[PDB]
Amino acid sequence: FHVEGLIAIIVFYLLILLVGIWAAWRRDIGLLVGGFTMTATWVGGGYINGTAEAVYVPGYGLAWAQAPIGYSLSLILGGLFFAKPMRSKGYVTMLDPFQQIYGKRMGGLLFIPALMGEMFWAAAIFSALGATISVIIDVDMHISVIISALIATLYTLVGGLYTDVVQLFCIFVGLWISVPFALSHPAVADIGFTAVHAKYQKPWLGTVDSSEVYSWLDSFLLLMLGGIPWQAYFQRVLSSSSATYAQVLSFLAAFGCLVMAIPAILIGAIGASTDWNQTAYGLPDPKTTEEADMILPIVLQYLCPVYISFFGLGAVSAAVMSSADSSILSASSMFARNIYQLSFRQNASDKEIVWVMRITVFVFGASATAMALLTKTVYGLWYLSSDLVYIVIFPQLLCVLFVKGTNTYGAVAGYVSGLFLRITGGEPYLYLQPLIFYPGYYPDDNGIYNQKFPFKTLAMVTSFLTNICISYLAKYLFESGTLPPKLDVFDAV
Ligand SMILES: *[C@@H]1O[C@H](CO)[C@@H](O[C@@H]2O[C@H](CO)[C@@H](O[C@@H]3O[C@H](CO)[C@@H](O)[C@H](O)[C@@H]3O)[C@H](O)[C@H]2NC(C)=O)[C@H](O)[C@H]1NC(C)=O
Repeated sequence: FHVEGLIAIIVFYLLILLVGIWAAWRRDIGLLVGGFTMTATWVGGGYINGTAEAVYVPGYGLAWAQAPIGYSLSLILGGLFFAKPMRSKGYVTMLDPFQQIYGKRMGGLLFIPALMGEMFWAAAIFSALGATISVIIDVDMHISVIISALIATLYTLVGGLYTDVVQLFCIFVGLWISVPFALSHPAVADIGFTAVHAKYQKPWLGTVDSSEVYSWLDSFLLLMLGGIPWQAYFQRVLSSSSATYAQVLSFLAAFGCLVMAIPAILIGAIGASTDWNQTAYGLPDPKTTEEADMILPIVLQYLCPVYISFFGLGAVSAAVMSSADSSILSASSMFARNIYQLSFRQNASDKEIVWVMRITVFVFGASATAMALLTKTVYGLWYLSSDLVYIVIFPQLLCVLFVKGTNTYGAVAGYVSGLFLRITGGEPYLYLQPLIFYPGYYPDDNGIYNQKFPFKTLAMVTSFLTNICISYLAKYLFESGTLPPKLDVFDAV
């Protein structure tokens, strides 16, 4: 349990770093590597445990595996539409549009939500690696996450003195070497049978009532429109010189997302359909014990033979550990650099980068660990990340680039309106009891009060409308008399 897991993880991390430096030492092909790396930005750590939750958990099923189909569609929406109206106007990074119209100050107030979103994502990755380690070396839930994240952040500490391709290859080989074998286990029954007929559990094929179809469309639109905005995607496409190449790149990344989601769904489906009274895990099921998180590492380690298991499971753990470094470094660096330049001015010569990035990266890792420690879901963290991004960033991104005449008053008005309409409406994974109680709430765990009336999409739309309304109203009273131009907090005249 302990020794085999530790040696497997160490060996595979050594081998992945070795291949990385083999690359870093030293056409007809350029569609391959770019598409694979840009889909490697999303896939990895996230999907496998997230969609494992989505499929395995009773009641939700496939029809509630929103993100594994949500993001791919998100990629197409980002490319097929926003590929054009940023090339022609010309922009270097997504930092630029906000700091071009909204002065310079407004940008940091806008990009704090991006920090919190990628903080959610980093917490999800840390939770996934904690579960994988807690299965491979079978220690604990508190111990695995803290050990994992401390090592990850202290390695990213001196990580400053391509590898994203080998991540996907390891992920693909690891899943596609276990599932053909686990599906053969006598403990498992026909994956088709429990899909439609519900022999040993509710059908792992998701079921949605006509009543909460509004909530289903809320979640779908949230994920689909909250994937586009984020920084890594814009940074990648903007660094691509030719436009059509970006469209084919979006096609290929969405296809990579969808193909890598195929082995991940079947893993959770087997985990659900399996008769657990035969395996050596004990009759207490992953739901009847508060450990539904670990369903994928559990099905790999226990429902596969000893020799096959460590290849795939160590590959998964090593890949997600590697992704942790990139996510942590990028998330801390962008905030520190942008907002520190923002505040009044600060010498970047020989203090800012090292000192500020150090402080921010350490505290960011600590906070990601702290919130990944209490939430026993990863699908929930995803939802929360894309949820906040959808609430705040996307409306103003869409009005800045697709709409004309947007101004700085609209930025603050949309910010306040969106944030209020979201936080006041309640959040069910944490204990955010709502204050409004939109028609359609159902009694639950007193932490979960879902309103079938979509308020997330309503908040997004009304924040965009608030931006437009206050912007053009202030533009209309631009004048003397009508709050004369003497009164001017953020410049528009
Ligand atoms: C899986 O579940 C089954 C049943 O849900 C468990 O198997 C049963 O275990 C008992 C205890 O050894 C076996 O003895 C039986 O006990 C009852 C108690 O009332 C008695 O009336 C019977 O005459 C008999 O002595 C029982 O035969 C056995 N049933 C079967 C079908 O094997 C089992 O412990 C669970 N876990 C596994 C199989 O890992």
